[PDB]
Amino acid sequence: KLVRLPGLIDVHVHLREPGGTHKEDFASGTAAALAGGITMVCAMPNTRPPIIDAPALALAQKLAEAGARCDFALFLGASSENAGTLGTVAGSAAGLKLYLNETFSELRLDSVVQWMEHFETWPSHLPIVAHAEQQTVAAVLMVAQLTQRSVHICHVARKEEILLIKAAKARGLPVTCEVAPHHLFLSHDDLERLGPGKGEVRPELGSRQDVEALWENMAVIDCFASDHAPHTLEEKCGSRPPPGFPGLETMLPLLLTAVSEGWLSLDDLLQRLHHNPRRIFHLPPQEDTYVEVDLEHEWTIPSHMPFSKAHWTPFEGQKVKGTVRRVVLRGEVAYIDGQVLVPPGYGQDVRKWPQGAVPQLP
Amino acid sequence: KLVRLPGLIDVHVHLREPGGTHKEDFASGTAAALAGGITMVCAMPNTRPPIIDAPALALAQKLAEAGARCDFALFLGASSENAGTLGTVAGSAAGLKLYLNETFSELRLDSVVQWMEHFETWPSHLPIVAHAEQQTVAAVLMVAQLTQRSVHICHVARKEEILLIKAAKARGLPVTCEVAPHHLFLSHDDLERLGPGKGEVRPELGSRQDVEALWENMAVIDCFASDHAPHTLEEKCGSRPPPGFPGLETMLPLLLTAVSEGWLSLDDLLQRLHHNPRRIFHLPPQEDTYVEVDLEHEWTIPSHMPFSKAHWTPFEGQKVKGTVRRVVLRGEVAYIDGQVLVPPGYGQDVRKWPQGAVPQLP
Ligand SMILES: NC(=O)N[C@@H](CC(=O)O)C(=O)O
Ligand SMILES: NC(=O)N[C@@H](CC(=O)O)C(=O)O
Ligand SMILES: [Zn+2]
Ligand SMILES: [Zn+2]
Ligand SMILES: [Zn+2]
Ligand SMILES: [Zn+2]
Ligand SMILES: [Zn+2]
Ligand SMILES: [Zn+2]
Repeated sequence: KLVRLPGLIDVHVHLREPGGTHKEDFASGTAAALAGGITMVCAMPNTRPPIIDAPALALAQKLAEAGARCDFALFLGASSENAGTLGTVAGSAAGLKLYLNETFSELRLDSVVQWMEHFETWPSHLPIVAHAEQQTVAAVLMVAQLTQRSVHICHVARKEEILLIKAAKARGLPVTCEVAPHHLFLSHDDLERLGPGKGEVRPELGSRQDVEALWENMAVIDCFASDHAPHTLEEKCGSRPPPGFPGLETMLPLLLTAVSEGWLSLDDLLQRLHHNPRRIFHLPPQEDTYVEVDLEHEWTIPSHMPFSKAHWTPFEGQKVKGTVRRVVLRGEVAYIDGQVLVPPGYGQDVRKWPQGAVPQLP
Repeated sequence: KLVRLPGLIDVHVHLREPGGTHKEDFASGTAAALAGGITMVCAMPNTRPPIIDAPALALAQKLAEAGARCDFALFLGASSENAGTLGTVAGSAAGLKLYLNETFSELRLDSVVQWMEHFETWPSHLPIVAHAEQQTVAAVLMVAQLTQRSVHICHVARKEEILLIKAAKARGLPVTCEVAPHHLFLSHDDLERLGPGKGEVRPELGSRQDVEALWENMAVIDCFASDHAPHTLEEKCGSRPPPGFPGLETMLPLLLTAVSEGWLSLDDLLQRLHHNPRRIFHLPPQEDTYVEVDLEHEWTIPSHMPFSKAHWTPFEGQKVKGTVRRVVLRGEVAYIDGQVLVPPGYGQDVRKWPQGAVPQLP
């Protein structure tokens, strides 16, 4: 007896194309998405070249249209030079991403004044999302209030962060947030097993108190999103390991396991992987699209999942319950029991659909 | 220059069929919906016969399929006799409606124990909505906690109510709510003009402080819903006036006027008339469905709107800015500039669509 779910949406993935295609490309990353029950992804802009101008966005659009197997939207990235220059292409993007801390990116903003300039110039009806850790969450919330608009906080990982966001929501401030599976299912207790290279990620893994605070404050979490951040094992275990975990293929099984344990309901899961991503990012429905899962199947995560070119996973050895059996995307079987059945290029840019534009005042 | 909106959803309407068809029927009420930019309605169960058993639901389903011009879902109503008896038809309904105070209904529950029995027996994954005023909001929230599930509060009208719900949300409790336009745009100050018959409504009109508290706490309001409650003028001005206002044709123009005044954003409006109704009630998308509005057109609400058989309105004389120009429903023009162009029976029961069933654990 399978359970039918709507097409799930991951609003935070790194697909590495252009420029990092040994780690992942659109074809392999969207295969990973479909195998994880994800039919729409929003791809981050920290590629090479980074997606920080109209020519880079145009390149990325064609690469994604040619390689993606599921539907997608592409983020633009804020830089120290492009505030006030993105107005003609802003509506074609998922949103604007701000990198406000040190991580796998060159998109460094050196001054809060640059954050203000982006909040002032980016169209006010379009999404802004931020990599903002610890006190940076409070700082970017202040910039959002000064400019009288909303902000979405990426991968919240700490008790400090979720309680700050909780207090802001209690005051009626327009802030939403997402949490990634590794900050719900891994902690400091796992760093001995992982080692210092594999264990590198931003935000770093939290304490058991951080993990418990996120679960206790589930009502504050608007979205789950993988922050699928693939790097090869050689890179993770070399002299200067880049931060990040692959996660598209393990997100839904981990969360289904939590549903089976009673840690959250199926509705809680569908709000955070379908309805709230749609409404925060104004992402369109996908016609004739659904995911069939087997909630009874018990298995152990192996040393690598089938599709991501990362070819490793920090969840190796975890016992899970629940698996994706079949995905249908816009009327075509896209995935069955380990086989992807739509080719590279089947996926489309949802911001080009009439129903996928963000409504705005004239 | 028209603005394209998604198909809007009203989760609280009274269409009066069966049994009150001089007030409204499915054909006239859904014409009123389309003229108000509403493409999906959830119809309340306080008809004659009331929708409190499988035979009554079957009758109402066929009447709606034959008469509705937009898509719909039908609520079941809780009674003093039907707890534990609705399990086989529960999934086919919009949800379960509880009448917990005196209003235009015979569906009186005399004891909180009957509320508990409904919360215990109604399937836990399906919506429950309540007419619950003043302290009854706190009481039904307590029943929801004792039974460990969510509840949706209909037509919140008072400072007392919205602050109670705000405090519950701050504690992480699963409660959502809706507000009707008359509790945002009318107050005690209007009772002299309306008179004591026309002015009868439940919840009654609030003070200026109540209205101001709802606007100040917009962040707490999940949905707008009309509580379209048509009665004829003869009935409203006779010896025993029934409570309620018609509202489908005036809701969106009033709210568009508020957007033009800066009282809330277009996004705020679309969360509350589209995305949050979808996610609270698990209502499906409508393919090739959208609403075109003219935000510039200034007009004054007349003594009756064109379609509702109520043939009166409490908003007569209000100056509004914004109007519905065109509605397309599932690929067909449904309304243009005052003309409805889909016949009775064009509308469908969204709970019969594969994408319209509420997901549940096996
Ligand atoms: N999270 C990470 O550790 N790495 C991400 C970047 C990000 O989300 O900061 C990546 O692109 O590798
Ligand atoms: N609100 C009203 O004043 N009347 C509604 C019932 C309701 O929503 O209580 C009706 O059905 O007439
Ligand atoms: Zn990040
Ligand atoms: Zn993010
Ligand atoms: Zn990231
Ligand atoms: Zn009511
Ligand atoms: Zn209601
Ligand atoms: Zn009502």
